[PDB]
Amino acid sequence: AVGIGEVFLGFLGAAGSTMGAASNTLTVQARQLLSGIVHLLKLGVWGFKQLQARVLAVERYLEVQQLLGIWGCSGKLICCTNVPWNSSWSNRNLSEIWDNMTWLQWDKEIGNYTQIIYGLLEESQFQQEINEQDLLALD
Amino acid sequence: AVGIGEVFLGFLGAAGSTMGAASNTLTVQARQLLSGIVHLLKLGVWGFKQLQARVLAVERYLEVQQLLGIWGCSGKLICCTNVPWNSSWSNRNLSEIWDNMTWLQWDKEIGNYTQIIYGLLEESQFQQEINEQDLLALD
Amino acid sequence: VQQLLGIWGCSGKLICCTNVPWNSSWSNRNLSEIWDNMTWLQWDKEIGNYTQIIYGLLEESQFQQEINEQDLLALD
Amino acid sequence: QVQLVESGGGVVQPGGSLRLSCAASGFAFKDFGMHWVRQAPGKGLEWVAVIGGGHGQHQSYSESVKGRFAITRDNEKNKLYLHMDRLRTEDTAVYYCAKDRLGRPWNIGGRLVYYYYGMDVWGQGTTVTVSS
Amino acid sequence: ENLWVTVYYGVPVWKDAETTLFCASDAKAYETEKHNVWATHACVPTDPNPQEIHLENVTEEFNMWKNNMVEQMHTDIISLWDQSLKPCVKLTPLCVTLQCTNVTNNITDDMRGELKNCSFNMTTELRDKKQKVYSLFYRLDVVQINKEYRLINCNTSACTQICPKVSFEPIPIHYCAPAGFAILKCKDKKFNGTGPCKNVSTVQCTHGIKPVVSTQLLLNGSLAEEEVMIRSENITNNAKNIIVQFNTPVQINCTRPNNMTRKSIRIGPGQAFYALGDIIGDIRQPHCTVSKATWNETLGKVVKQLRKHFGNNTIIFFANSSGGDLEVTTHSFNCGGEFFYCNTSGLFNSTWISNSNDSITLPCRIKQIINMWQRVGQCMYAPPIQGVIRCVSNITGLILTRDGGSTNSTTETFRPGGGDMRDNWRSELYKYKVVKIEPLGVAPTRCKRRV
Amino acid sequence: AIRMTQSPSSLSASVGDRVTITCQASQDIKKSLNWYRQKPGKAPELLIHDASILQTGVPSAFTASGSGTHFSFVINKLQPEDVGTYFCQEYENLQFTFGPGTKVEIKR
Ligand SMILES: *[C@@H]1O[C@H](CO)[C@@H](O[C@@H]2O[C@H](CO)[C@@H](O[C@@H]3O[C@H](CO[C@H]4O[C@H](CO)[C@@H](O)[C@H](O)[C@@H]4O)[C@@H](O)[C@H](O[C@H]4O[C@H](CO)[C@@H](O)[C@H](O)[C@@H]4O[C@H]4O[C@H](CO)[C@@H](O)[C@H](O)[C@@H]4O)[C@@H]3O)[C@H](O)[C@H]2NC(C)=O)[C@H](O)[C@H]1NC(C)=O
Ligand SMILES: *[C@@H]1O[C@H](CO)[C@@H](O[C@@H]2O[C@H](CO)[C@@H](O[C@@H]3O[C@H](CO[C@H]4O[C@H](CO)[C@@H](O)[C@H](O)[C@@H]4O)[C@@H](O)[C@H](O[C@H]4O[C@H](CO)[C@@H](O)[C@H](O)[C@@H]4O)[C@@H]3O)[C@H](O)[C@H]2NC(C)=O)[C@H](O)[C@H]1NC(C)=O
Ligand SMILES: *[C@@H]1O[C@H](CO)[C@@H](O[C@@H]2O[C@H](CO)[C@@H](O[C@@H]3O[C@H](CO[C@H]4O[C@H](CO)[C@@H](O)[C@H](O)[C@@H]4O)[C@@H](O)[C@H](O[C@H]4O[C@H](CO)[C@@H](O)[C@H](O)[C@@H]4O)[C@@H]3O)[C@H](O)[C@H]2NC(C)=O)[C@H](O)[C@H]1NC(C)=O
Ligand SMILES: *[C@@H]1O[C@H](CO)[C@@H](O[C@@H]2O[C@H](CO)[C@@H](O[C@@H]3O[C@H](CO[C@H]4O[C@H](CO)[C@@H](O)[C@H](O)[C@@H]4O)[C@@H](O)[C@H](O[C@H]4O[C@H](CO)[C@@H](O)[C@H](O)[C@@H]4O)[C@@H]3O)[C@H](O)[C@H]2NC(C)=O)[C@H](O)[C@H]1NC(C)=O
Ligand SMILES: *[C@@H]1O[C@H](CO)[C@@H](O[C@@H]2O[C@H](CO)[C@@H](O[C@@H]3O[C@H](CO)[C@@H](O)[C@H](O)[C@@H]3O)[C@H](O)[C@H]2NC(C)=O)[C@H](O)[C@H]1NC(C)=O
Ligand SMILES: *[C@@H]1O[C@H](CO)[C@@H](O[C@@H]2O[C@H](CO)[C@@H](O[C@@H]3O[C@H](CO)[C@@H](O)[C@H](O)[C@@H]3O)[C@H](O)[C@H]2NC(C)=O)[C@H](O)[C@H]1NC(C)=O
Ligand SMILES: *[C@@H]1O[C@H](CO)[C@@H](O[C@@H]2O[C@H](CO)[C@@H](O)[C@H](O)[C@H]2NC(C)=O)[C@H](O)[C@H]1NC(C)=O
Ligand SMILES: *[C@@H]1O[C@H](CO)[C@@H](O[C@@H]2O[C@H](CO)[C@@H](O)[C@H](O)[C@H]2NC(C)=O)[C@H](O)[C@H]1NC(C)=O
Ligand SMILES: *[C@@H]1O[C@H](CO)[C@@H](O[C@@H]2O[C@H](CO)[C@@H](O)[C@H](O)[C@H]2NC(C)=O)[C@H](O)[C@H]1NC(C)=O
Ligand SMILES: *[C@@H]1O[C@H](CO)[C@@H](O[C@@H]2O[C@H](CO)[C@@H](O)[C@H](O)[C@H]2NC(C)=O)[C@H](O)[C@H]1NC(C)=O
Ligand SMILES: *[C@@H]1O[C@H](CO)[C@@H](O[C@@H]2O[C@H](CO)[C@@H](O)[C@H](O)[C@H]2NC(C)=O)[C@H](O)[C@H]1NC(C)=O
Ligand SMILES: *[C@@H]1O[C@H](CO)[C@@H](O[C@@H]2O[C@H](CO)[C@@H](O)[C@H](O)[C@H]2NC(C)=O)[C@H](O)[C@H]1NC(C)=O
Ligand SMILES: *[C@@H]1O[C@H](CO)[C@@H](O[C@@H]2O[C@H](CO)[C@@H](O)[C@H](O)[C@H]2NC(C)=O)[C@H](O)[C@H]1NC(C)=O
Ligand SMILES: *[C@@H]1O[C@H](CO)[C@@H](O[C@@H]2O[C@H](CO)[C@@H](O)[C@H](O)[C@H]2NC(C)=O)[C@H](O)[C@H]1NC(C)=O
Ligand SMILES: *[C@@H]1O[C@H](CO)[C@@H](O[C@@H]2O[C@H](CO)[C@@H](O)[C@H](O)[C@H]2NC(C)=O)[C@H](O)[C@H]1NC(C)=O
Ligand SMILES: *[C@@H]1O[C@H](CO)[C@@H](O[C@@H]2O[C@H](CO)[C@@H](O)[C@H](O)[C@H]2NC(C)=O)[C@H](O)[C@H]1NC(C)=O
Ligand SMILES: *[C@@H]1O[C@H](CO)[C@@H](O)[C@H](O)[C@H]1NC(C)=O
Repeated sequence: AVGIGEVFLGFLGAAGSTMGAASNTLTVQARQLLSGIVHLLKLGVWGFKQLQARVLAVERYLEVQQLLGIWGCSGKLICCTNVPWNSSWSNRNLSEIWDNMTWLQWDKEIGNYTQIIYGLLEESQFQQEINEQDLLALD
Repeated sequence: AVGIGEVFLGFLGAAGSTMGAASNTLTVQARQLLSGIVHLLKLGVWGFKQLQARVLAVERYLEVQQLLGIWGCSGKLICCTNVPWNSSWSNRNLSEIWDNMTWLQWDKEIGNYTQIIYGLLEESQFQQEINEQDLLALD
Repeated sequence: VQQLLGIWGCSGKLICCTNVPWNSSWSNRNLSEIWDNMTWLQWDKEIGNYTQIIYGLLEESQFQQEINEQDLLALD
Repeated sequence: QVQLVESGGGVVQPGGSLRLSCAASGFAFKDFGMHWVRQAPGKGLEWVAVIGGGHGQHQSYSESVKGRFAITRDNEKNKLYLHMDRLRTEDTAVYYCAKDRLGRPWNIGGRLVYYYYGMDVWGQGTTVTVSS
Repeated sequence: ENLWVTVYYGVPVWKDAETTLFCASDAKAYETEKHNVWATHACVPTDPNPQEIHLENVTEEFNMWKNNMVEQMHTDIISLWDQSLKPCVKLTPLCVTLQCTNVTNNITDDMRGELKNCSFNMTTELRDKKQKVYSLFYRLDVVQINKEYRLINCNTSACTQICPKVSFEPIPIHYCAPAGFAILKCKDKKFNGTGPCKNVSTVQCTHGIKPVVSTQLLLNGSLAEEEVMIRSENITNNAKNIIVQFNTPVQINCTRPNNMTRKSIRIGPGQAFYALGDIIGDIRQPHCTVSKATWNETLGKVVKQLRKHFGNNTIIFFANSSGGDLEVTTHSFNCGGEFFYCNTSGLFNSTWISNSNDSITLPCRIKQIINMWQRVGQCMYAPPIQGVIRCVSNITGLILTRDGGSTNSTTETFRPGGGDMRDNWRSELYKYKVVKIEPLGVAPTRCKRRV
Repeated sequence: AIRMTQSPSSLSASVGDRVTITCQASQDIKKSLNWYRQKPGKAPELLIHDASILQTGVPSAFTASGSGTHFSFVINKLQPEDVGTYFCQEYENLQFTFGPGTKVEIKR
């Protein structure tokens, strides 16, 4: 017997799900980052505060997109890279991570090496661009 | 004898043109969506209203770009997909659509199925990403 | 700026190659001079007059690339 | 049938101005370009000016009349107007308005282009005369 | 065959929408340096060469009676006037008892009792000193308390004196659409304000619109190109106002011949009240004049256009206003800074049955305490203008109201109307609409994405 | 820019004989030709467009053949209701230059 939920999980519905299963609902979080959960302000303290918040949200979203593009992952929800994984960051095997862990737990585990990984992604993408230019200039 | 217009059509100049011919002037509309048709506000009701409008325009433009990226069509004016066309949406043959119809007429015709098509594009792009990851993990 | 880059087919890239050939009228300096004896400020001063021409050519080339892609791959 | 009637032709001194009006019926006026053609008395036909279909955003004038003639349409009125200004002794002639086989504005490569394929239907004639 | 969805970004598609337009003005206003409200608080430089693109093949539905442009323009003008009045002097101390006598120094019989010489005690730049001063007040701006009078506004609110450095003269204003929106313009000559338009264009900005404030007569506006135009949300409903647009203007010459002197009274530190000091010469009624023949011809054309809706044999009556306050019952306007209210009974006094410089003269009155926008509690004081005032304007249209008629259908009578300035804006914005662009399209092709 | 010449200036032919009019162009147009007929004291008519296709509403009593620079108009049996000024027009450019015209008459 199979019981079925009424509707897809929704915003943050996979926060407690395994990392592998949560990959099926990344779009909802991505949309919320920009538009919120699916009229005119008036001049004043309240309206000014709301406008500031909206501008801040736009800036945050654009910062994330800029980072993705800098890594060569623009326009993608799941992007593969050429950066090898360092067991120092985590030695758990793939099954543990993708079938017995949540993204919150993973963030807690590898929060210390996040900036290192980001820098490595930057360097790899830049080298990829340079090598692309040289290899294809030879053409 | 061939008479020639002074300049390219311009903003919305192809609104009455055939869908095939209108493809040559998509860039002008895309630019207008962000910058308007090709100094400082003062604090007040008027300036606050204008700033709100500008922020709203930025949000609308980013929503459109987010949708395009979610479909796997980022950075493209014309993007091909893997979603087959359903004759239920429209049974007109290609010649009719691309040589005897305008985009306004087409929108009126298929306005009911737009959300269905959007969802199908989302699903196809996500499946493409997943299959890409698996196929290329086999490498 | 990002819209311009995407319109040129160079979205998500810091260095983007194109199909637009270089016109010696814009500058006749050889590659070594430009890339080993010039700065970007000097280069901008030199070729500031032809920038819009180059931008338009990039636009046209990208649009033609999209059209030819669609036709070639519709033949598939 | 496709019928063109021309009017507005009279007598005007040299250096004056005159307006000729052609009323069109039996066909879609907006869908075709129109020509103004002049038959000098006892001479051959000579094309004067042409205006494109639709909004009439294209106008071409003969060098003989360039700089002093102006063509205009009124699709609601189905009227074709020629604004003869700074007339001369040789302008006296019979002026015809004719429907072109084509001339509808077309979008080709993001540009407005008009293809003119001659004259299929002519009016009946309207004579202008300059004297002093 | 096999067809696949294809996505196009930047297609020419639009929907009816509402947004916040911005305003532009020519550099000429910036060269005046008279601090026009529009050019000072709201507007930006106008494009030297505005772009207008004619849309071939396009037919678009317009409705001038559901256009948010009118509402935005009304809100904008009201807000700008209030903003310009914020830093001006508040005439709170002017609400005092006035000892008023007549002004019988060489007046005409028609101007008897219209002006009053009122003496009163007023504050000075020193809080502990009072000055006895006198001024001339129009009969309409004062009311008897019980020779004792008070300003009309004293029991409602305090009036704000218009800063003489601020100019409210109408300069052309262009309304322009922001990113993602377009302004569509109907160029049909006989467009009645509602329905399809087959000659459409898209414009960055509207034409220069002068925000003229007037009642019963549209002044300095746009003219019809072919014939007189009658426009109404529902012509058969007598409760809906009729906007009449002329094809030829009618000249109107309005004048205040009295030579007036402006006197400054210091009512506080840096606070000056500008009163009417004295009248040099005789006192005569301010008046407007229009040619009788031109007005008769215009009324004949209007009647001809009305008979298309009310019958070829119906008798048409032009009668004066029914009732209300001064603003609605009179042709109200601003001439050289002074606020005129003119009696239009001589203009609509005609009968038509479907079968030379007499210079119709309309008597006018002048007011200094002004209630604008049909509001209450925000009265405005207009300082007097020194000298003799003459202005020449063009009547380009009318606002009319039809009586019930009792359903007899034998006769129809039309009276001048107005009050709501939104009709004045509609008289100019009837040909414009705002649309929102939808740049995403999906269509079938033989193109298939790579795997 | 393009000069258009019709030969001969006039023709006198019997009733029921071939009538040929030659049309010469300074520059090649190669498809842009129209053959017009203006009967004496009447408005012109359009007979053939593109130098080879008869206009609808006219019997197949006229033929046209040519290309490049040279064109030719051929008449069937010269019926009495055939006399008229035959004009040779070009529409290759925006000048729509007309020909001088050819006068055709019957034997008398
Ligand atoms: C429909 O449209 C018509 C035409 O567009 C319009 O008529 C115009 O009205 C305006 C305003 O009423 C007129 O402008 C005024 O004209 C007077 C007369 O001066 C004439 O001669 C001078 C000589 O150089 C010319 O420069 C001038 O253009 C006129 O031809 C001027 O005196 C006015 O300027 C004074 O007042 C301005 C506003 O207050 C000041 O900014 C300016 O500096 C001047 O100051 C004077 O007055 C001050 C008090 O107000 C005082 O303190 C100063 O010391 C000084 O004395 C102003 O330019 C214009 O001429 C009219 N045009 C025509 C053709 O008639 C209608 O009014 C309009 N209808 C409606 C309903 O809006
Ligand atoms: C306003 O509305 C009118 C009416 O719909 C539009 O008029 C159409 O305009 C388009 C061009 O914008 C016309 O199409 C063009 O046809 C050319 C030749 O057509 C003839 O030959 C074909 C051969 O199959 C016949 O089927 C047809 O009936 C004609 O006899 C094409 O050459 C044009 O370009 C095509 O070919 C070139 C290569 O030569 C390709 O590069 C192009 O991509 C394209 O495939 C073009 O297709 C159309 O015929 C007109 N219709 C009518 C009824 O007149 C206006 O365009 C529209 N807009 C404006 C501004 O007026
Ligand atoms: C509105 O109401 C106010 C106040 O009621 C009027 O103001 C008054 O105007 C009258 C007439 O101009 C003034 O009376 C006249 O004043 C002249 C100025 O003289 C001043 O100085 C002398 C000497 O110190 C004082 O005695 C005098 O009071 C003034 O302060 C005098 O010269 C006049 O008298 C002489 O001239 C007249 C005319 O030639 C002769 O007939 C006399 O016999 C005498 O030779 C006269 O006294 C009065 O002072 C003003 N009052 C105030 C408070 O200013 C406004 O005129 C009125 N406006 C209207 C439109 O009705
Ligand atoms: C533009 O303006 C005109 C004028 O105002 C409008 O025309 C009016 O339309 C309304 C609504 O259709 C009419 O009122 C209806 O009339 C129907 C016909 O009855 C006639 O005869 C009776 C005799 O007693 C009169 O009472 C009546 O007024 C008509 O003259 C009635 O059958 C209707 O009654 C039903 O509807 C009403 C309203 O819901 C209910 O209360 C009733 O119980 C009943 O169910 C109704 O009275 C009106 O007569 C029209 N006036 C004229 C002068 O023609 C246009 O509609 C308007 N156009 C737009 C687009 O708004
Ligand atoms: C400006 O203020 C002054 C002073 O307040 C006013 O003058 C004053 O007026 C009152 C009323 O008229 C005078 O009182 C009355 O005096 C008469 C005698 O004249 C007496 O019979 C009454 O019973 C009453 O007491 C008062 O004396 C007088 N003061 C002065 C002149 O110094 C003046 O009226 C005010 N001006 C205006 C325009 O209101
Ligand atoms: C509206 O129009 C009516 C009709 O034109 C005006 O009434 C008319 O006014 C004229 C001029 O005052 C009257 O003529 C006068 O008649 C008297 C008496 O015979 C005579 O002494 C005068 O010399 C002059 O000729 C006319 O009789 C009168 N008619 C009626 C029926 O009243 C009316 O004044 C107009 N209203 C306005 C506000 O203009
Ligand atoms: C994985 O990360 C560790 C750091 O935690 C890298 O080890 C470092 O290597 C650099 C370069 O030789 C040394 O300077 C550091 O002292 C090393 N630190 C430690 C803690 O070992 C290691 O090289 C990384 N793995 C790979 C394959 O690059
Ligand atoms: C084209 O769209 C129609 C819907 O309009 C699809 O038909 C539906 O198919 C589902 C799945 O079997 C059924 O539950 C619905 O009842 C069907 N509705 C109708 C109206 O037929 C159809 O399958 C689509 N075509 C393709 C190829 O997927
Ligand atoms: C390089 O640019 C020059 C312009 O500076 C191009 O030369 C122009 O070519 C067009 C098209 O034939 C002519 O209309 C202009 O008159 C030419 N101008 C000059 C100054 O020569 C040249 O064609 C370009 N090179 C290439 C390969 O396209
Ligand atoms: C639509 O209206 C415009 C504006 O009147 C027409 O174009 C104008 O034509 C008249 C006469 O030639 C002149 O005002 C100008 O030449 C044109 N003005 C502009 C701005 O182009 C146009 O012809 C009309 N289209 C129709 C009736 O189909
Ligand atoms: C002062 O002005 C008032 C207001 O006009 C006058 O009051 C009117 O006077 C006339 C003439 O006697 C009467 O017919 C009216 O009945 C009065 N009342 C109204 C409301 O008009 C007053 O007469 C004037 N006094 C002086 C001395 O000029
Ligand atoms: C009132 O209308 C008249 C007539 O339309 C205006 O006078 C004309 O103004 C135009 C402005 O471009 C001139 O070209 C004409 O030469 C003037 N005379 C005529 C007879 O047309 C006058 O300017 C208008 N006044 C206002 C205040 O709008
Ligand atoms: C303005 O014109 C439109 C049509 O162009 C009028 O609308 C029509 O009104 C008649 C009645 O007079 C109806 O029978 C039609 O069905 C209406 N059609 C449309 C498309 O609206 C409109 O009434 C006119 N408004 C006026 C004259 O004020
Ligand atoms: C209005 O009144 C003022 C003041 O009486 C007049 O100004 C005078 O003008 C004359 C010339 O006309 C000068 O000689 C005087 O010196 C002026 N006196 C002043 C300024 O105090 C003005 O002319 C009058 N205006 C009218 C239209 O009558
Ligand atoms: C309104 O005032 C203007 C002047 O500002 C008057 O125009 C004058 O009219 C007379 C008589 O026709 C002419 O002699 C003048 O040459 C005109 N002057 C101009 C045009 O500057 C006009 O007549 C007045 N209208 C009225 C009083 O109804
Ligand atoms: C406007 O002018 C008209 C006529 O010039 C005035 O009409 C008079 O109004 C009074 C007051 O109701 C009536 O008793 C008379 O019958 C009218 N006389 C005439 C000549 O018709 C009217 O009063 C004026 N308007 C106002 C409010 O002053
Ligand atoms: C209209 O005219 C009548 C008759 O002259 C008059 O009684 C009435 O007061 C007038 N109304 C207005 C508003 O002037």
